[PDB]
Amino acid sequence: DIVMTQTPLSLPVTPGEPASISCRSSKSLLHSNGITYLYWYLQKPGQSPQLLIYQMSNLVSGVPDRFSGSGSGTDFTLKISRVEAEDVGVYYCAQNLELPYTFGGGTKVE
Amino acid sequence: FMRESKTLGAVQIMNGLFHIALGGLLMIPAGIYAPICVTVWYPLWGGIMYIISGSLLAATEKNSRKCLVKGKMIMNSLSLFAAISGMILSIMDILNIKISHFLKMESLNFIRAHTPYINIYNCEPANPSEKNSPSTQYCYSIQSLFLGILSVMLIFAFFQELVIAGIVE
Amino acid sequence: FMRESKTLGAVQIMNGLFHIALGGLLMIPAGIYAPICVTVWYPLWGGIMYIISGSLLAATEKNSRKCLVKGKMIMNSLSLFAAISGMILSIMDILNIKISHFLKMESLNFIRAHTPYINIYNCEPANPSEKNSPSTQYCYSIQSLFLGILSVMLIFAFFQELVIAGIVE
Amino acid sequence: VQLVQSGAEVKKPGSSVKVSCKASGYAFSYSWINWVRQAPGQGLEWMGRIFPGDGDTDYNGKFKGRVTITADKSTSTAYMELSSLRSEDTAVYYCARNVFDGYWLVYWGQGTLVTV
Repeated sequence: DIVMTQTPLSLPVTPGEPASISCRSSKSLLHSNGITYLYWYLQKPGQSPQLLIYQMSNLVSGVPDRFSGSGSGTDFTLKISRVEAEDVGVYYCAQNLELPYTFGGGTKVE
Repeated sequence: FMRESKTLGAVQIMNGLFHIALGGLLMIPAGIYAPICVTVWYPLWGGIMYIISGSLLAATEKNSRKCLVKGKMIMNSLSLFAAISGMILSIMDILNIKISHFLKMESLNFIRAHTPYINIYNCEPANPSEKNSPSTQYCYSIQSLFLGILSVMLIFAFFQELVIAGIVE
Repeated sequence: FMRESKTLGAVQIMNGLFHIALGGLLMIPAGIYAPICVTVWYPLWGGIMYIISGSLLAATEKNSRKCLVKGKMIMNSLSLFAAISGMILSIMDILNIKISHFLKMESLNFIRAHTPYINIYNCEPANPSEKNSPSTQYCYSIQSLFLGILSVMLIFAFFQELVIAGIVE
Repeated sequence: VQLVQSGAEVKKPGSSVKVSCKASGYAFSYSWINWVRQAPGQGLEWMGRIFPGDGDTDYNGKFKGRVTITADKSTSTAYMELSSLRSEDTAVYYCARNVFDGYWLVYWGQGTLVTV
Protein backbone atom coordinates (compact mmCIF):
# COMPACT_ATOMS: atom_id res chain seq x y z
CA ASP A 1 0.00 0.00 0.00
CA ILE A 2 1.09 3.57 0.80
CA VAL A 3 3.13 4.36 3.92
CA MET A 4 3.62 7.83 5.40
CA THR A 5 6.46 8.92 7.70
CA GLN A 6 6.35 11.97 9.97
CA THR A 7 8.91 13.74 12.15
CA PRO A 8 9.47 14.68 14.90
CA LEU A 9 7.65 11.90 16.75
CA SER A 10 7.39 13.84 20.03
CA LEU A 11 7.83 17.58 19.28
CA PRO A 12 7.44 18.93 22.85
CA VAL A 13 5.01 21.82 23.13
CA THR A 14 6.50 25.32 23.15
CA PRO A 15 4.19 28.29 22.47
CA GLY A 16 4.84 30.78 19.69
CA GLU A 17 8.16 30.13 17.97
CA PRO A 18 8.52 26.39 17.17
CA ALA A 19 5.75 24.82 15.09
CA SER A 20 6.49 22.47 12.18
CA ILE A 21 4.83 19.17 11.23
CA SER A 22 6.19 17.29 8.22
CA CYS A 23 4.74 14.28 6.41
CA ARG A 24 5.71 12.57 3.16
CA SER A 25 4.32 9.97 0.76
CA SER A 26 6.37 7.12 -0.69
CA LYS A 27 4.39 6.97 -3.96
CA SER A 28 4.81 10.65 -4.99
CA LEU A 29 1.12 11.49 -4.66
CA LEU A 30 0.03 13.35 -7.81
CA HIS A 31 -2.94 12.88 -10.16
CA SER A 32 -1.62 15.36 -12.78
CA ASN A 33 -4.72 17.52 -12.16
CA GLY A 34 -2.70 20.42 -10.72
CA ILE A 35 -3.79 19.77 -7.11
CA THR A 36 -2.76 17.25 -4.45
CA TYR A 37 -5.07 15.85 -1.78
CA LEU A 38 -4.02 16.22 1.86
CA TYR A 39 -5.90 16.08 5.16
CA TRP A 40 -4.98 16.86 8.77
CA TYR A 41 -6.57 15.49 11.95
CA LEU A 42 -6.35 16.53 15.60
CA GLN A 43 -6.96 13.96 18.36
CA LYS A 44 -7.28 15.52 21.71
CA PRO A 45 -9.06 13.54 24.44
CA GLY A 46 -12.51 14.74 25.44
CA GLN A 47 -14.33 14.88 22.10
CA SER A 48 -14.66 13.05 18.80
CA PRO A 49 -12.18 13.68 15.97
CA GLN A 50 -12.69 16.58 13.58
CA LEU A 51 -11.32 17.72 10.23
CA LEU A 52 -8.68 20.46 10.20
CA ILE A 53 -7.38 21.06 6.65
CA TYR A 54 -8.64 19.75 3.29
CA GLN A 55 -6.24 19.47 0.31
CA MET A 56 -4.06 22.13 2.01
CA SER A 57 -5.87 25.05 0.35
CA ASN A 58 -8.65 26.17 2.73
CA LEU A 59 -9.89 25.51 6.25
CA VAL A 60 -13.27 24.61 7.73
CA SER A 61 -15.08 27.43 9.53
CA GLY A 62 -14.39 27.64 13.25
CA VAL A 63 -10.70 26.75 12.84
CA PRO A 64 -8.21 28.92 14.78
CA ASP A 65 -7.06 31.81 12.60
CA ARG A 66 -3.34 31.22 13.18
CA PHE A 67 -3.31 28.04 11.07
CA SER A 68 -1.87 27.39 7.61
CA GLY A 69 -0.34 24.65 5.47
CA SER A 70 1.25 24.01 2.08
CA GLY A 71 3.20 21.43 0.11
CA SER A 72 5.14 20.76 -3.07
CA GLY A 73 3.95 17.29 -4.09
CA THR A 74 6.47 14.94 -2.47
CA ASP A 75 7.19 16.35 1.01
CA PHE A 76 4.38 18.06 2.93
CA THR A 77 4.99 20.53 5.76
CA LEU A 78 2.55 22.02 8.28
CA LYS A 79 3.40 25.42 9.77
CA ILE A 80 1.67 27.24 12.64
CA SER A 81 2.42 30.91 13.27
CA ARG A 82 1.70 30.63 17.01
CA VAL A 83 0.93 27.27 18.62
CA GLU A 84 -1.22 27.34 21.76
CA ALA A 85 -1.86 24.88 24.57
CA GLU A 86 -5.62 24.83 23.92
CA ASP A 87 -5.31 23.11 20.53
CA VAL A 88 -2.82 20.47 21.69
CA GLY A 89 -2.91 16.99 20.20
CA VAL A 90 -1.52 14.77 17.46
CA TYR A 91 -1.34 15.47 13.73
CA TYR A 92 -2.45 12.89 11.16
CA CYS A 93 -1.45 13.12 7.50
CA ALA A 94 -3.77 11.33 5.08
CA GLN A 95 -3.88 10.56 1.36
CA ASN A 96 -6.96 9.43 -0.60
CA LEU A 97 -6.17 8.46 -4.20
CA GLU A 98 -6.27 4.64 -4.33
CA LEU A 99 -7.40 1.71 -2.21
CA PRO A 100 -6.66 0.75 0.44
CA TYR A 101 -6.81 3.97 2.46
CA THR A 102 -3.88 4.36 4.86
CA PHE A 103 -3.54 6.83 7.73
CA GLY A 104 -0.41 8.35 9.20
CA GLY A 105 1.26 7.08 12.34
CA GLY A 106 0.82 10.40 14.11
CA THR A 107 3.08 12.58 16.25
CA LYS A 108 2.39 12.35 19.99
CA VAL A 109 2.73 15.90 21.33
CA GLU A 110 2.74 16.40 25.10
CA PHE B 1 -36.03 9.57 -59.23
CA MET B 2 -36.66 13.28 -59.89
CA ARG B 3 -40.07 13.40 -58.24
CA GLU B 4 -40.67 17.15 -57.78
CA SER B 5 -38.61 20.31 -58.25
CA LYS B 6 -40.39 22.53 -55.71
CA THR B 7 -41.59 20.59 -52.66
CA LEU B 8 -37.99 19.98 -51.57
CA GLY B 9 -37.36 23.72 -51.19
CA ALA B 10 -39.58 23.94 -48.12
CA VAL B 11 -37.74 20.94 -46.66
CA GLN B 12 -34.40 22.65 -47.27
CA ILE B 13 -35.72 25.85 -45.66
CA MET B 14 -36.89 23.93 -42.60
CA ASN B 15 -33.57 22.09 -42.28
CA GLY B 16 -31.77 25.43 -42.53
CA LEU B 17 -33.90 26.83 -39.72
CA PHE B 18 -33.18 23.54 -37.91
CA HIS B 19 -29.42 24.08 -38.11
CA ILE B 20 -29.78 27.73 -37.09
CA ALA B 21 -31.91 26.85 -34.05
CA LEU B 22 -29.58 24.02 -33.02
CA GLY B 23 -26.55 26.30 -33.31
CA GLY B 24 -28.27 28.92 -31.19
CA LEU B 25 -29.32 26.33 -28.60
CA LEU B 26 -25.92 24.60 -28.27
CA MET B 27 -24.15 27.82 -27.16
CA ILE B 28 -24.58 27.01 -23.45
CA PRO B 29 -21.30 27.09 -21.46
CA ALA B 30 -19.85 23.58 -21.14
CA GLY B 31 -16.26 23.26 -19.95
CA ILE B 32 -13.13 25.23 -20.72
CA TYR B 33 -12.72 23.47 -24.08
CA ALA B 34 -15.91 24.07 -26.05
CA PRO B 35 -16.85 21.42 -28.64
CA ILE B 36 -15.44 21.97 -32.12
CA CYS B 37 -19.01 22.27 -33.45
CA VAL B 38 -19.53 25.65 -31.76
CA THR B 39 -15.95 26.99 -31.67
CA VAL B 40 -15.92 27.21 -35.48
CA TRP B 41 -19.37 28.88 -35.38
CA TYR B 42 -20.26 26.49 -38.20
CA PRO B 43 -23.99 25.86 -37.50
CA LEU B 44 -25.13 29.49 -37.77
CA TRP B 45 -23.55 30.30 -41.13
CA GLY B 46 -24.37 26.82 -42.41
CA GLY B 47 -28.02 27.32 -41.55
CA ILE B 48 -28.11 30.78 -43.10
CA MET B 49 -26.59 29.24 -46.25
CA TYR B 50 -29.30 26.57 -46.32
CA ILE B 51 -32.03 29.16 -45.73
CA ILE B 52 -30.73 31.29 -48.61
CA SER B 53 -30.51 28.22 -50.86
CA GLY B 54 -34.09 27.30 -49.99
CA SER B 55 -35.33 30.85 -50.56
CA LEU B 56 -33.60 30.77 -53.97
CA LEU B 57 -35.54 27.67 -55.09
CA ALA B 58 -38.58 26.98 -52.86
CA ALA B 59 -40.83 29.73 -54.25
CA THR B 60 -39.43 30.42 -57.73
CA GLU B 61 -40.16 27.41 -60.01
CA LYS B 62 -38.86 29.46 -62.95
CA ASN B 63 -36.25 29.17 -65.69
CA SER B 64 -34.95 31.12 -68.71
CA ARG B 65 -32.76 33.29 -66.46
CA LYS B 66 -29.00 32.91 -66.89
CA CYS B 67 -28.16 34.65 -63.62
CA LEU B 68 -30.68 32.52 -61.72
CA VAL B 69 -29.25 29.19 -62.90
CA LYS B 70 -25.65 30.41 -62.49
CA GLY B 71 -26.26 31.43 -58.89
CA LYS B 72 -28.29 28.28 -58.26
CA MET B 73 -25.53 25.89 -59.31
CA ILE B 74 -22.79 27.96 -57.64
CA MET B 75 -24.70 28.00 -54.35
CA ASN B 76 -25.37 24.28 -54.79
CA SER B 77 -21.61 23.74 -55.03
CA LEU B 78 -21.15 25.74 -51.83
CA SER B 79 -23.96 23.66 -50.29
CA LEU B 80 -22.10 20.44 -51.11
CA PHE B 81 -18.92 21.93 -49.64
CA ALA B 82 -20.78 22.95 -46.48
CA ALA B 83 -22.37 19.50 -46.18
CA ILE B 84 -19.07 17.64 -46.50
CA SER B 85 -17.39 20.06 -44.08
CA GLY B 86 -20.19 19.53 -41.57
CA MET B 87 -19.87 15.76 -41.95
CA ILE B 88 -16.10 15.93 -41.38
CA LEU B 89 -16.41 18.16 -38.32
CA SER B 90 -19.23 16.06 -36.85
CA ILE B 91 -17.18 12.87 -37.28
CA MET B 92 -14.13 14.52 -35.72
CA ASP B 93 -16.14 15.86 -32.78
CA ILE B 94 -17.88 12.55 -32.07
CA LEU B 95 -14.57 10.68 -32.26
CA ASN B 96 -12.94 13.23 -29.95
CA ILE B 97 -15.69 13.14 -27.31
CA LYS B 98 -16.36 9.40 -27.44
CA ILE B 99 -12.82 8.02 -27.61
CA SER B 100 -10.45 10.48 -25.92
CA HIS B 101 -9.66 14.18 -25.76
CA PHE B 102 -6.96 15.18 -28.25
CA LEU B 103 -7.83 18.75 -29.34
CA LYS B 104 -8.00 21.97 -27.34
CA MET B 105 -10.16 24.27 -29.51
CA GLU B 106 -10.29 27.29 -27.23
CA SER B 107 -13.44 29.39 -27.61
CA LEU B 108 -14.56 32.96 -26.91
CA ASN B 109 -14.53 34.42 -23.42
CA PHE B 110 -18.31 34.86 -23.15
CA ILE B 111 -18.81 31.09 -23.58
CA ARG B 112 -15.71 29.97 -21.64
CA ALA B 113 -15.39 32.11 -18.51
CA HIS B 114 -18.88 31.05 -17.38
CA THR B 115 -17.65 27.49 -16.68
CA PRO B 116 -13.86 27.74 -16.28
CA TYR B 117 -13.38 24.91 -13.73
CA ILE B 118 -15.32 21.99 -15.27
CA ASN B 119 -14.60 19.31 -17.87
CA ILE B 120 -17.02 17.55 -20.21
CA TYR B 121 -14.57 15.25 -22.00
CA ASN B 122 -13.00 12.89 -19.42
CA CYS B 123 -14.85 13.29 -16.11
CA GLU B 124 -14.16 10.12 -14.10
CA PRO B 125 -13.46 9.82 -10.37
CA ALA B 126 -9.78 10.61 -9.86
CA ASN B 127 -10.05 9.27 -6.31
CA PRO B 128 -12.33 6.45 -5.06
CA SER B 129 -14.06 8.83 -2.61
CA GLU B 130 -16.19 10.21 -5.48
CA LYS B 131 -16.89 7.05 -7.46
CA ASN B 132 -20.66 7.67 -7.20
CA SER B 133 -21.04 11.43 -6.71
CA PRO B 134 -23.54 14.01 -7.98
CA SER B 135 -20.80 15.78 -9.97
CA THR B 136 -19.67 12.74 -11.94
CA GLN B 137 -23.26 11.56 -12.50
CA TYR B 138 -24.24 15.01 -13.79
CA CYS B 139 -21.21 15.05 -16.09
CA TYR B 140 -22.07 11.56 -17.35
CA SER B 141 -25.62 12.71 -18.10
CA ILE B 142 -24.24 15.77 -19.91
CA GLN B 143 -21.92 13.57 -21.97
CA SER B 144 -24.76 11.19 -22.86
CA LEU B 145 -26.99 14.10 -23.90
CA PHE B 146 -24.18 15.56 -26.02
CA LEU B 147 -23.60 12.19 -27.69
CA GLY B 148 -27.31 11.88 -28.46
CA ILE B 149 -27.43 15.42 -29.86
CA LEU B 150 -24.38 14.71 -32.04
CA SER B 151 -25.94 11.47 -33.30
CA VAL B 152 -29.20 13.24 -34.18
CA MET B 153 -27.29 16.02 -35.93
CA LEU B 154 -25.23 13.50 -37.91
CA ILE B 155 -28.35 11.57 -38.96
CA PHE B 156 -30.12 14.75 -40.07
CA ALA B 157 -27.03 15.96 -41.94
CA PHE B 158 -26.77 12.60 -43.72
CA PHE B 159 -30.44 12.77 -44.72
CA GLN B 160 -30.05 16.35 -45.96
CA GLU B 161 -26.92 15.44 -47.93
CA LEU B 162 -28.77 12.51 -49.51
CA VAL B 163 -31.61 14.87 -50.43
CA ILE B 164 -29.16 17.30 -52.04
CA ALA B 165 -27.43 14.49 -53.94
CA GLY B 166 -30.84 13.42 -55.21
CA ILE B 167 -31.64 17.01 -56.21
CA VAL B 168 -28.29 17.99 -57.79
CA GLU B 169 -28.83 15.66 -60.78
CA PHE C 1 -53.64 28.01 -48.56
CA MET C 2 -55.53 24.99 -49.90
CA ARG C 3 -54.09 25.62 -53.38
CA GLU C 4 -50.60 24.37 -52.43
CA SER C 5 -51.25 21.90 -49.62
CA LYS C 6 -49.36 19.12 -51.44
CA THR C 7 -45.92 20.47 -50.51
CA LEU C 8 -46.67 20.24 -46.77
CA GLY C 9 -46.85 16.44 -46.67
CA ALA C 10 -43.07 16.23 -46.40
CA VAL C 11 -43.29 19.01 -43.80
CA GLN C 12 -45.60 16.88 -41.67
CA ILE C 13 -43.34 13.85 -42.22
CA MET C 14 -40.42 15.90 -40.90
CA ASN C 15 -42.57 16.99 -37.95
CA GLY C 16 -43.29 13.35 -37.17
CA LEU C 17 -39.57 12.59 -37.31
CA PHE C 18 -39.09 15.52 -34.92
CA HIS C 19 -41.60 14.09 -32.44
CA ILE C 20 -40.16 10.57 -32.59
CA ALA C 21 -36.51 11.65 -32.38
CA LEU C 22 -37.11 14.10 -29.54
CA GLY C 23 -39.12 11.50 -27.63
CA GLY C 24 -36.25 9.06 -27.99
CA LEU C 25 -33.77 11.73 -26.92
CA LEU C 26 -35.80 12.72 -23.84
CA MET C 27 -36.23 9.02 -23.01
CA ILE C 28 -32.77 9.18 -21.37
CA PRO C 29 -32.83 9.11 -17.52
CA ALA C 30 -32.44 12.82 -16.76
CA GLY C 31 -33.30 12.55 -13.08
CA ILE C 32 -35.66 10.33 -11.13
CA TYR C 33 -38.65 12.63 -11.74
CA ALA C 34 -38.79 12.87 -15.52
CA PRO C 35 -40.74 15.68 -17.20
CA ILE C 36 -44.41 14.84 -17.74
CA CYS C 37 -43.94 15.07 -21.52
CA VAL C 38 -41.83 11.91 -21.68
CA THR C 39 -43.72 9.97 -18.98
CA VAL C 40 -46.96 10.02 -20.99
CA TRP C 41 -45.05 8.93 -24.14
CA TYR C 42 -46.97 11.57 -26.11
CA PRO C 43 -44.20 12.45 -28.64
CA LEU C 44 -43.82 8.91 -30.02
CA TRP C 45 -47.49 8.31 -30.85
CA GLY C 46 -47.97 11.93 -31.91
CA GLY C 47 -45.11 11.64 -34.37
CA ILE C 48 -46.30 8.29 -35.68
CA MET C 49 -49.80 9.64 -36.31
CA TYR C 50 -48.41 12.78 -37.96
CA ILE C 51 -46.36 10.42 -40.15
CA ILE C 52 -49.47 8.42 -41.05
CA SER C 53 -51.52 11.54 -41.80
CA GLY C 54 -48.76 13.07 -43.93
CA SER C 55 -48.42 9.82 -45.85
CA LEU C 56 -52.16 9.94 -46.51
CA LEU C 57 -52.13 13.72 -47.04
CA ALA C 58 -49.83 13.55 -50.09
CA ALA C 59 -51.36 10.40 -51.59
CA THR C 60 -53.12 11.80 -54.67
CA GLU C 61 -54.31 15.37 -53.90
CA LYS C 62 -57.45 14.58 -55.94
CA ASN C 63 -60.72 12.64 -55.69
CA SER C 64 -60.07 8.94 -56.27
CA ARG C 65 -62.67 6.17 -55.98
CA LYS C 66 -62.26 5.90 -52.20
CA CYS C 67 -58.77 6.93 -51.09
CA LEU C 68 -58.70 10.40 -49.50
CA VAL C 69 -62.14 11.79 -48.62
CA LYS C 70 -62.75 9.15 -45.95
CA GLY C 71 -59.60 10.14 -44.06
CA LYS C 72 -59.60 13.88 -44.76
CA MET C 73 -61.98 14.48 -41.84
CA ILE C 74 -61.12 11.81 -39.27
CA MET C 75 -57.34 12.16 -39.51
CA ASN C 76 -57.64 15.96 -39.52
CA SER C 77 -59.65 15.73 -36.29
CA LEU C 78 -57.04 13.39 -34.80
CA SER C 79 -54.26 15.80 -35.80
CA LEU C 80 -56.10 18.72 -34.17
CA PHE C 81 -56.63 16.67 -31.00
CA ALA C 82 -52.95 15.73 -30.95
CA ALA C 83 -51.96 19.38 -31.41
CA ILE C 84 -54.16 20.64 -28.57
CA SER C 85 -53.02 17.82 -26.28
CA GLY C 86 -49.39 18.58 -27.11
CA MET C 87 -49.68 22.31 -26.44
CA ILE C 88 -51.53 21.59 -23.18
CA LEU C 89 -48.76 19.19 -22.14
CA SER C 90 -46.08 21.74 -23.05
CA ILE C 91 -47.71 24.58 -21.11
CA MET C 92 -48.18 22.25 -18.13
CA ASP C 93 -44.58 21.00 -18.22
CA ILE C 94 -43.07 24.49 -18.49
CA LEU C 95 -44.98 25.48 -15.35
CA ASN C 96 -44.05 22.23 -13.58
CA ILE C 97 -40.36 22.88 -14.29
CA LYS C 98 -40.36 26.64 -13.60
CA ILE C 99 -42.42 26.25 -10.40
CA SER C 100 -41.99 23.54 -7.77
CA HIS C 101 -43.61 20.36 -9.06
CA PHE C 102 -46.93 19.07 -7.77
CA LEU C 103 -47.00 15.89 -9.89
CA LYS C 104 -44.68 12.96 -9.21
CA MET C 105 -44.63 11.20 -12.62
CA GLU C 106 -42.16 8.49 -11.65
CA SER C 107 -39.80 7.36 -14.40
CA LEU C 108 -39.74 3.85 -15.83
CA ASN C 109 -37.41 1.27 -14.32
CA PHE C 110 -35.38 0.08 -17.31
CA ILE C 111 -33.99 3.59 -17.88
CA ARG C 112 -33.93 4.54 -14.20
CA ALA C 113 -31.51 1.66 -13.55
CA HIS C 114 -28.72 3.66 -15.23
CA THR C 115 -28.70 7.06 -13.46
CA PRO C 116 -31.09 6.80 -10.49
CA TYR C 117 -29.44 9.48 -8.31
CA ILE C 118 -29.94 12.76 -10.20
CA ASN C 119 -32.01 15.49 -8.53
CA ILE C 120 -32.97 18.71 -10.32
CA TYR C 121 -36.02 19.84 -8.35
CA ASN C 122 -34.11 20.57 -5.11
CA CYS C 123 -30.34 20.66 -5.72
CA GLU C 124 -29.51 23.32 -3.13
CA PRO C 125 -27.34 22.17 -0.20
CA ALA C 126 -28.29 23.73 3.13
CA ASN C 127 -24.82 25.28 3.46
CA PRO C 128 -24.89 28.86 2.08
CA SER C 129 -21.13 28.69 1.43
CA GLU C 130 -21.62 25.56 -0.72
CA LYS C 131 -23.21 27.54 -3.57
CA ASN C 132 -19.80 27.87 -5.25
CA SER C 133 -19.42 24.11 -5.75
CA PRO C 134 -19.44 22.80 -9.34
CA SER C 135 -22.52 20.70 -8.51
CA THR C 136 -24.68 23.82 -8.23
CA GLN C 137 -23.31 25.10 -11.55
CA TYR C 138 -24.07 21.74 -13.18
CA CYS C 139 -27.63 21.80 -11.81
CA TYR C 140 -28.14 25.37 -13.05
CA SER C 141 -26.81 24.43 -16.50
CA ILE C 142 -29.14 21.42 -16.63
CA GLN C 143 -32.09 23.61 -15.63
CA SER C 144 -31.22 26.21 -18.28
CA LEU C 145 -30.84 23.54 -20.96
CA PHE C 146 -34.18 21.96 -20.05
CA LEU C 147 -35.86 25.39 -20.07
CA GLY C 148 -34.43 26.06 -23.53
CA ILE C 149 -35.55 22.68 -24.86
CA LEU C 150 -39.07 23.18 -23.48
CA SER C 151 -39.31 26.71 -24.90
CA VAL C 152 -38.10 25.61 -28.34
CA MET C 153 -40.47 22.63 -28.36
CA LEU C 154 -43.41 24.80 -27.30
CA ILE C 155 -42.67 27.41 -29.97
CA PHE C 156 -42.29 24.81 -32.72
CA ALA C 157 -45.44 22.97 -31.61
CA PHE C 158 -47.37 26.25 -31.67
CA PHE C 159 -46.07 26.99 -35.17
CA GLN C 160 -46.96 23.55 -36.54
CA GLU C 161 -50.39 23.52 -34.87
CA LEU C 162 -51.25 26.98 -36.21
CA VAL C 163 -50.15 26.08 -39.74
CA ILE C 164 -52.15 22.82 -39.59
CA ALA C 165 -55.21 24.70 -38.32
CA GLY C 166 -54.85 27.22 -41.14
CA ILE C 167 -54.45 24.50 -43.77
CA VAL C 168 -57.41 22.36 -42.68
CA GLU C 169 -59.69 25.43 -42.71
CA VAL D 1 -27.62 16.42 11.96
CA GLN D 2 -26.81 14.07 14.85
CA LEU D 3 -25.02 10.72 15.06
CA VAL D 4 -25.89 8.25 17.83
CA GLN D 5 -23.87 5.09 18.46
CA SER D 6 -24.31 2.24 20.91
CA GLY D 7 -22.23 1.96 24.05
CA ALA D 8 -19.04 -0.02 24.43
CA GLU D 9 -19.31 -3.80 24.69
CA VAL D 10 -16.97 -6.33 26.30
CA LYS D 11 -16.40 -9.57 24.40
CA LYS D 12 -14.13 -12.64 24.28
CA PRO D 13 -11.71 -13.90 21.62
CA GLY D 14 -13.32 -16.02 18.93
CA SER D 15 -16.77 -14.47 19.44
CA SER D 16 -18.70 -11.95 17.33
CA VAL D 17 -19.57 -8.33 18.14
CA LYS D 18 -22.05 -5.94 16.53
CA VAL D 19 -22.24 -2.15 16.87
CA SER D 20 -25.15 0.05 15.78
CA CYS D 21 -24.18 3.38 14.18
CA LYS D 22 -27.56 5.09 13.98
CA ALA D 23 -27.80 7.92 11.45
CA SER D 24 -30.25 10.82 11.51
CA GLY D 25 -30.61 14.40 10.35
CA TYR D 26 -29.44 13.77 6.78
CA ALA D 27 -30.09 11.68 3.68
CA PHE D 28 -28.76 8.25 4.66
CA SER D 29 -28.56 7.05 1.05
CA TYR D 30 -26.64 10.15 -0.14
CA SER D 31 -23.45 9.53 1.85
CA TRP D 32 -20.86 6.75 1.77
CA ILE D 33 -20.46 5.21 5.23
CA ASN D 34 -16.80 5.00 6.26
CA TRP D 35 -15.44 3.01 9.21
CA VAL D 36 -12.00 3.70 10.70
CA ARG D 37 -10.43 1.79 13.59
CA GLN D 38 -7.90 3.16 16.09
CA ALA D 39 -5.64 0.78 17.99
CA PRO D 40 -3.20 1.62 20.80
CA GLY D 41 0.42 1.89 19.72
CA GLN D 42 -0.25 3.44 16.29
CA GLY D 43 -2.60 5.79 14.47
CA LEU D 44 -5.86 5.27 12.64
CA GLU D 45 -6.34 2.51 10.06
CA TRP D 46 -9.10 2.20 7.46
CA MET D 47 -10.98 -1.11 7.36
CA GLY D 48 -13.94 -0.81 5.00
CA ARG D 49 -16.73 1.26 3.49
CA ILE D 50 -20.26 0.61 2.21
CA PHE D 51 -22.84 2.38 0.05
CA PRO D 52 -26.43 1.52 1.09
CA GLY D 53 -28.07 3.04 -2.00
CA ASP D 54 -26.95 0.28 -4.37
CA GLY D 55 -25.24 -2.22 -2.05
CA ASP D 56 -21.77 -1.47 -3.41
CA THR D 57 -19.01 -2.28 -0.93
CA ASP D 58 -15.24 -1.89 -0.75
CA TYR D 59 -12.63 -3.66 1.37
CA ASN D 60 -9.08 -2.85 2.41
CA GLY D 61 -7.79 -6.24 1.27
CA LYS D 62 -5.14 -6.42 3.99
CA PHE D 63 -6.75 -9.56 5.45
CA LYS D 64 -8.26 -12.61 3.74
CA GLY D 65 -11.69 -11.02 3.42
CA ARG D 66 -12.67 -11.38 7.07
CA VAL D 67 -14.58 -8.07 7.03
CA THR D 68 -18.34 -8.53 6.53
CA ILE D 69 -20.39 -5.31 6.45
CA THR D 70 -24.09 -4.83 5.71
CA ALA D 71 -26.53 -1.92 5.77
CA ASP D 72 -30.29 -1.71 6.38
CA LYS D 73 -32.36 0.89 4.54
CA SER D 74 -35.52 0.55 6.65
CA THR D 75 -33.62 1.64 9.78
CA SER D 76 -30.79 3.65 8.12
CA THR D 77 -28.28 1.94 10.43
CA ALA D 78 -25.18 -0.07 9.53
CA TYR D 79 -24.22 -3.18 11.50
CA MET D 80 -20.85 -4.74 12.34
CA GLU D 81 -20.27 -8.45 11.72
CA LEU D 82 -16.80 -9.89 12.36
CA SER D 83 -16.02 -13.56 12.97
CA SER D 84 -13.38 -15.00 15.33
CA LEU D 85 -12.07 -11.80 16.89
CA ARG D 86 -8.47 -11.95 18.11
CA SER D 87 -6.56 -10.14 20.85
CA GLU D 88 -4.64 -8.01 18.33
CA ASP D 89 -7.98 -6.73 16.97
CA THR D 90 -8.84 -4.96 20.25
CA ALA D 91 -9.42 -1.36 19.15
CA VAL D 92 -11.97 1.45 19.01
CA TYR D 93 -14.05 1.81 15.84
CA TYR D 94 -15.53 5.03 14.45
CA CYS D 95 -18.24 5.48 11.83
CA ALA D 96 -17.88 8.66 9.78
CA ARG D 97 -20.12 10.37 7.23
CA ASN D 98 -18.57 11.59 3.98
CA VAL D 99 -19.45 14.69 1.97
CA PHE D 100 -18.86 14.68 -1.76
CA ASP D 101 -16.96 17.33 -3.75
CA GLY D 102 -14.04 18.07 -1.44
CA TYR D 103 -15.24 17.57 2.15
CA TRP D 104 -13.96 14.00 2.23
CA LEU D 105 -14.47 12.96 5.86
CA VAL D 106 -15.33 16.22 7.62
CA TYR D 107 -18.02 14.56 9.76
CA TRP D 108 -16.94 12.03 12.40
CA GLY D 109 -18.77 9.75 14.80
CA GLN D 110 -18.81 9.21 18.55
CA GLY D 111 -17.06 5.85 18.25
CA THR D 112 -17.34 2.57 20.13
CA LEU D 113 -14.51 0.60 21.75
CA VAL D 114 -14.43 -3.20 21.93
CA THR D 115 -12.24 -5.34 24.20
CA VAL D 116 -11.76 -9.10 23.87
